[PDB]
Amino acid sequence: PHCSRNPVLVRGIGRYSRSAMYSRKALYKRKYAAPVLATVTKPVGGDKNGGTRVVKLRKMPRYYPTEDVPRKLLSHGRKPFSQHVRKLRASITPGTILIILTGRHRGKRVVF
RNA sequence: CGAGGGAGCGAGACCCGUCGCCGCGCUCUCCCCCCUCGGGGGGGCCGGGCCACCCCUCCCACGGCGCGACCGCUCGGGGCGG
Repeated sequence: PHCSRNPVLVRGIGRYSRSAMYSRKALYKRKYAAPVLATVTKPVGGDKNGGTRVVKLRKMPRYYPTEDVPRKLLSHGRKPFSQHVRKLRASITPGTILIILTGRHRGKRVVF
């Protein structure tokens, strides 16, 4: 698992080229010339009398609602809050004295 | 300031992915170096010739200078008729 072979000048633009990546990644010399009804799917279990029963994993629902909503289109761009990139103001640096305005400690001075 | 649309209503096997695009990151090749919360970063693997970086010669385009040939206007000398 190598790192990125080319740096980034700006967000979304490669540094050298596509061909310089062909040379840098060494795509040359990296050529890889590479030219039911009988069996149950996934049951597990047995039984004592009569043989071994076949269980069903994730059985069909016992109840169906009268109507349901259709699926969405995934929005193509959404990430969870944990995956978000954290921002920070330049003036906020460790050791800086801060003024808290909204909390019950209103107008108080605090070390960051 | 706004988000306004919703390409799964199957039985033994998903109640989901994603199309085109710039690409990139890695691996089915090999390594090395740096910083250590294994990750990140960096150097890469190799020959080639076009655009073209430093010296040369061709064809064309443009402008200027000089030379030669042809068409034109006009200033004279000579002869003819007037």
